[PDB]
Amino acid sequence: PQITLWKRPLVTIKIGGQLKEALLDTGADDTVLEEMNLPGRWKPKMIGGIGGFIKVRQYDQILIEICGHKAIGTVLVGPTPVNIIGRNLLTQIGCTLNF
Amino acid sequence: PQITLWKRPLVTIKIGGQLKEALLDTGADDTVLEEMNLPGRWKPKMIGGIGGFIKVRQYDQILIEICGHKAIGTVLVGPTPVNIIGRNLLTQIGCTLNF
Ligand SMILES: CC(C)CN(C[C@@H](O)[C@H](Cc1ccccc1)NC(=O)O[C@H]1CO[C@H]2OCC[C@H]21)S(=O)(=O)c1ccc([C@H](O)CO)cc1
Repeated sequence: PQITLWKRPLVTIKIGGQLKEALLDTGADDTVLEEMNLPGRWKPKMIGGIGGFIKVRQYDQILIEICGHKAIGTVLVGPTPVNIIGRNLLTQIGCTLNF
Repeated sequence: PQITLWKRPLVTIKIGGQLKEALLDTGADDTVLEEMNLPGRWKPKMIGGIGGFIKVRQYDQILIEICGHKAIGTVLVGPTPVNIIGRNLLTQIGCTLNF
């Protein structure tokens, strides 16, 4: 589809057997998701933006479906205020910016 | 242009007569630029990101050219980690997400 940017580009995702709403975010290298108790091993990470840094847990090779488009990659889990789909997954669903 | 997302969507912008590099950021409501001198009046404002809230200077109705496309809108100036072009200007240059 084509998503205009009058409003936040929120879409439904499926991850860890749960459906959630997330931003398609060209300004994020990586994908950051709200706190959720995913199984498996993880690595600590700190990530920074406006306001400073938050601590997250890095999970690798996580399956995630974005608007019916399947992807698999790294997801960072932590106290983010919003679910953020970053470029590591946006490339996998064929997403581009156009103007 | 059509911009793929294997790399950061960085573009050259012109504001206050000066060229800078900025990130096209669909996850940003607003445009936030690093500390700089800009002519005109401004108002103190607050903006929140992944890590909390920061104080910024709000410049309204500012001329800014983004990758060869003119926009006139609000620009926030403050301690952002990266110059980001948000939806308030992305809409003005006709930017959409497509997949
Ligand atoms: C360069 C950007 C600042 C990076 N960021 C993505 C932005 O899109 C961000 C996404 C967002 C965060 C919190 C609330 C709402 C949106 N937007 C945002 O700050 O926008 C400002 C401005 O306009 C206002 O609207 C929204 C909130 C206001 S990030 O999140 O800090 C981030 C940092 C490091 C990673 C590493 O890649 C991980 O490894 C991934 C993602």
